[PDB]
Amino acid sequence: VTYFSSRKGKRKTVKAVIYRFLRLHSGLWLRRKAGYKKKLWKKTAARKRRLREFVFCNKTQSKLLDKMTTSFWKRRNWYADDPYQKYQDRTNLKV
Amino acid sequence: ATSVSWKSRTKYTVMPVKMRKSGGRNHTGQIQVHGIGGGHKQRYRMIDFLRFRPEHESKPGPFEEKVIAVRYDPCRSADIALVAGGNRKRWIIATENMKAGDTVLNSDHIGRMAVAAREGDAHPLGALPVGTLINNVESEPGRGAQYIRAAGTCGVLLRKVNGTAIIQLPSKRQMQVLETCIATVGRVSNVDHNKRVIGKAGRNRWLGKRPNSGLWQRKGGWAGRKIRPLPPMKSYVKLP
Amino acid sequence: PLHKVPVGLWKQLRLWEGIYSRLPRHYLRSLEEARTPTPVHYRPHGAKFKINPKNWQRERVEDVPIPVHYPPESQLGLWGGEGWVLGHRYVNNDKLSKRVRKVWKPQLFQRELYSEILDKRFTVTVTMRTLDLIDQACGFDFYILKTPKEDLCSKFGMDLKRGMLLRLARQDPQLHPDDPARRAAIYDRYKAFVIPEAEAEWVGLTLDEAVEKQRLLEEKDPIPLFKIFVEELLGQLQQQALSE
Amino acid sequence: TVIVERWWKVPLAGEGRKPRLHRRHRVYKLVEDTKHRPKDNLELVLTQSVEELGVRGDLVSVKKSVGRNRLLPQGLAVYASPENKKLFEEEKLLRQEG
Amino acid sequence: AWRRDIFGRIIWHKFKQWPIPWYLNKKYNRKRFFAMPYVERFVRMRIEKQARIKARKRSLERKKEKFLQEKFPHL
RNA sequence: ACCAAAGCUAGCUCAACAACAAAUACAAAAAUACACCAAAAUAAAAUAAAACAUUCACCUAACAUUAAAGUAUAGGAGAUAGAAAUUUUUAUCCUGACGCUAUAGAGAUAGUACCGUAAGGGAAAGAUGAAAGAAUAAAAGUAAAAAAAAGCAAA
RNA sequence: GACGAGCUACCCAUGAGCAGUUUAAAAGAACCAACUCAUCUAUGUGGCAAAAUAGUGAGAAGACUUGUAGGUAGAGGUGAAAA
RNA sequence: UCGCACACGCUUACAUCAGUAACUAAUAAUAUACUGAUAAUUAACAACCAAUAAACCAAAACAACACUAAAACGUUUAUUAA
RNA sequence: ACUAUUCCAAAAGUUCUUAACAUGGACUAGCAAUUUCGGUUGGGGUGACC
Ligand SMILES: [Mg+2]
Ligand SMILES: [Mg+2]
Ligand SMILES: [Mg+2]
Ligand SMILES: [Mg+2]
Ligand SMILES: [Mg+2]
Ligand SMILES: [Mg+2]
Ligand SMILES: [Mg+2]
Ligand SMILES: [Mg+2]
Ligand SMILES: [Mg+2]
Ligand SMILES: [Mg+2]
Ligand SMILES: [Mg+2]
Ligand SMILES: [Mg+2]
Ligand SMILES: [Mg+2]
Ligand SMILES: [Mg+2]
Ligand SMILES: [Mg+2]
Ligand SMILES: [Mg+2]
Ligand SMILES: [Mg+2]
Ligand SMILES: [Mg+2]
Ligand SMILES: [Mg+2]
Ligand SMILES: [Mg+2]
Ligand SMILES: [Mg+2]
Ligand SMILES: [Mg+2]
Ligand SMILES: [Mg+2]
Ligand SMILES: [Mg+2]
Ligand SMILES: [Mg+2]
Ligand SMILES: [Mg+2]
Ligand SMILES: [Mg+2]
Ligand SMILES: [Mg+2]
Ligand SMILES: [Mg+2]
Ligand SMILES: [Mg+2]
Repeated sequence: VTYFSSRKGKRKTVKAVIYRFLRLHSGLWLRRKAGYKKKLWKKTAARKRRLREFVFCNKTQSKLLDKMTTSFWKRRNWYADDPYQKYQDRTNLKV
Repeated sequence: ATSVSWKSRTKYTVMPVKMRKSGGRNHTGQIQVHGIGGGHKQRYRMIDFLRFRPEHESKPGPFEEKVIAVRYDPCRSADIALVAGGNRKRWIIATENMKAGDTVLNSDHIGRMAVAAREGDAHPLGALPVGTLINNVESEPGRGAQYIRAAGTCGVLLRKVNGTAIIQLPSKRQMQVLETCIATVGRVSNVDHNKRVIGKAGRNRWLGKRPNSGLWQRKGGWAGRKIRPLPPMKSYVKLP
Repeated sequence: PLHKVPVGLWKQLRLWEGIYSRLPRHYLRSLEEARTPTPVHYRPHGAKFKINPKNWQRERVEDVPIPVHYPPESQLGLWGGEGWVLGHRYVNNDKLSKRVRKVWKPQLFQRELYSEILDKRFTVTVTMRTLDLIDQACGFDFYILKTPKEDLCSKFGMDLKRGMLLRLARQDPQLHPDDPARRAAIYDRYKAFVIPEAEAEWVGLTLDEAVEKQRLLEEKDPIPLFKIFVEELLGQLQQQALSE
Repeated sequence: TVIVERWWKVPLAGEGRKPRLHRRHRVYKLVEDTKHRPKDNLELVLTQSVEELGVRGDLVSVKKSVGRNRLLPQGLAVYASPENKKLFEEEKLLRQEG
Repeated sequence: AWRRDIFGRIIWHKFKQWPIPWYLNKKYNRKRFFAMPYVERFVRMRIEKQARIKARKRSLERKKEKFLQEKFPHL
């Protein structure tokens, strides 16, 4: 992470985080499961199903991924047809 | 930084000219060739290697010259002879038995019956007999003598083809030369130069040779006894 | 502290003061504006807009010229506007391999060129490209008059241009002294290129040559004070004789 | 002539500001070479009769080797120039005339 | 004459009297009046150095005016 | 009681605005004899990548300022690097100081002493008064005033 | 990127020394001074000295010592190799 | 018992008169080396101080003559030289 | 990179050649560059293991 850039003096973003993850507006980060394209003929139907699925990251991670991302990716987004738009709000959460 | 060479002289003098030796260094003052220097101080004595050299530009004909003296030279391994005729004196390389009070003939003329030559004789290659013994052989006609100058060496005339002679150099490589090239007939002086013993290391520093390095090196692939098929004939005749 | 004006403009405000101010305007105007040199080594792509292969969006695409080097010998010949390309390369062309410093030198030839206007045969070092352009322009003299300053790159080319342009504007009788017919012919087909006289002699110069020529045109050894005093006294005497 | 390309994309300055160059913009791949290209034909017009090639007043296609070092220097041929082609429209229309 | 000498200064060159023309005089030939490219950098530095000694002389004369005026309640 | 101690100035920061004359490149400081002149080839690495090979901003240029944006993109797709299209900016005047006081602030009382063959390195210091055309006794260290069984030196 | 071969390594110029004694002899011969080296021991060790002094030693017309002045410069020079 | 000169190199440290409480001498006395004032080495020695043509193969070594390792060094004639 | 080598283009000419320079791309060597030399361990090495 670059905390102050050379030319603009701003705070840079790590792009390798932007390619594998997704930030919902609740703050949950959403990631693929490692090795899902890898050696399928070995694995059971069960394991294949477990691998195709998307999953959520623990607090320690979401926190870390947040530090590597600027304000622009924490933004509220309305896309036409957005699949995940139905998932971006949190409901019935009594902490 | 800089240097100036010692070899500037425009005119031919038989009086020995003072020479400045440079051990091993090029004009930028760096060692180029190792192991040279500190010799005994020597004067240089100019040699005329073009033996047929008409003295007065007007009259073309052949020379008759006389041997005044035979001296040692520090610069070369062979012995030098002082030869005069007309108003001219020259240092030429002496042939083996040449003595003071001698007569020498120089001609560029080629007759069909050839000639029988003494040692102090200089003739065009094509005018000599097929078996004869030569030295101070010239490469291209008018260029002067180059090959076979060293102490007690000789070339030999082999065959003649199309007005072009073939000679055998001391290394036994064969040389192709135009007939009009002048050569001297005989052996170079002081044939015993090869058998001289250098007694101590001292003689080496007298001849101006430095000791070798103390660095030890494995012999490389280059070392061993290689037996090569003899290098092919050198041809100084150019095609039309 | 600071500088009242930035340094890139120091080099410019050099011209606005002193003897440079007395140089002819046309010279200055020609020096300032630099038409961008015709691409030689790098290869341009015409369109201002491109379509990104991966991105699928129109992309504003610009052209950056490759820096080339002109050795001092090149300034003496005609190289067609080219020179040494200094750079680095990747061995094998895999970006993952070793990067290595490299210089591409242009190939030089010794050739002779014929001038109609200068009526001479020159021995010039030329490149292939030089002969190509000499070809496409249909004359050596055409090649020199039809080309801008940035494309020749040589002091020799521009002094060639200056020489023969001067010869055109003077209408010199020395060109083909005995044949008015060949004068007519030779001068006629270049008559497209005629420039006036005061312009022709300043066209090939370098700032040092300009400064020097200007210096020489401006040399006047100071008038004796005796002269000016005599003039003033005569003026006074004539005004006094006229008032009476 | 060597035609050359850069390995690394250069950023843009479009407002007329000059492009800002870095050291990584100095690696070059060699795209093309001019001297390894096949040669073209030189279109010329003959002022006289050349042995093999042509009769007086004819259009010839040579190669730059023969063309540049023989015809044009000796005054045998002139360039394809349109102004020089009108000359042989003239000579050709006055040829079949008389 | 006015000359630009080796060090890039501008100098007043007093002439001398020689028995022979300037292109034939050895010593006069190896005297260089002109500057080289690298001198351009040094040329800048003293322009800059001078500019400081001037700039901070001003700032002394300023202070002097103030002290005196607070030390001597004039008028 | 000695040794000492105290001054407030020399000047600095940062920022706005904009004595000739002669002598000199002979071995510089030597009036005077035959020549020659003059010249140019990418910045590299230290370091980041917890190693290190591709790669590593800033280091040349100007372009400024508010944004587009740390976005498009570029990257052993790692570390990191990073635009543009398109947008914003009212005049001068109006100079100063929550800047330093002699181990500070300039290296500067100086590029001097001195140290280097040489490129180069490079100090230390001043204090009475209107008038010298008037003559506080507070650091350590000591002195006034050697030391008397025993022991972290005191409680 | 500069600056260094006034020390030392090796060269290039131009100079200068070498008495006596022995031997037909200037013979990389003897003996032994000047001159050159540095063997061995003891002193010295913030020394008299950032390598000395006292004795004792090797060589001493030669691959000898030595003066003035040039030259080669660090990715290099020079080297009777001791990195 | 490393004495007098010159070369190189140092720069007034030298000379006369005066003063030395304290500075230099590794102490004193007094002073070639500290301080002040004043002077001083004088050219025949030494430095600076022509070119171009042409003849001239012939070692220094007490030099007869030689040795091998082949040896530094100029006269004279001609043309001009304030 | 350089110094050499051998080859193909280029360049000049022939109807296949290369005098000396001399550029592009290869090759084969010399001289030569840049960078590293894993870890556990009854100290490290050797042995063994990961
Ligand atoms: Mg020899
Ligand atoms: Mg040997
Ligand atoms: Mg050996
Ligand atoms: Mg913009
Ligand atoms: Mg690292
Ligand atoms: Mg670290
Ligand atoms: Mg490391
Ligand atoms: Mg860098
Ligand atoms: Mg201070
Ligand atoms: Mg000094
Ligand atoms: Mg006290
Ligand atoms: Mg007690
Ligand atoms: Mg030297
Ligand atoms: Mg020396
Ligand atoms: Mg003796
Ligand atoms: Mg002996
Ligand atoms: Mg004893
Ligand atoms: Mg002995
Ligand atoms: Mg003995
Ligand atoms: Mg030795
Ligand atoms: Mg060894
Ligand atoms: Mg060892
Ligand atoms: Mg003296
Ligand atoms: Mg004393
Ligand atoms: Mg690297
Ligand atoms: Mg290990
Ligand atoms: Mg270990
Ligand atoms: Mg163990
Ligand atoms: Mg243990
Ligand atoms: Mg093991």
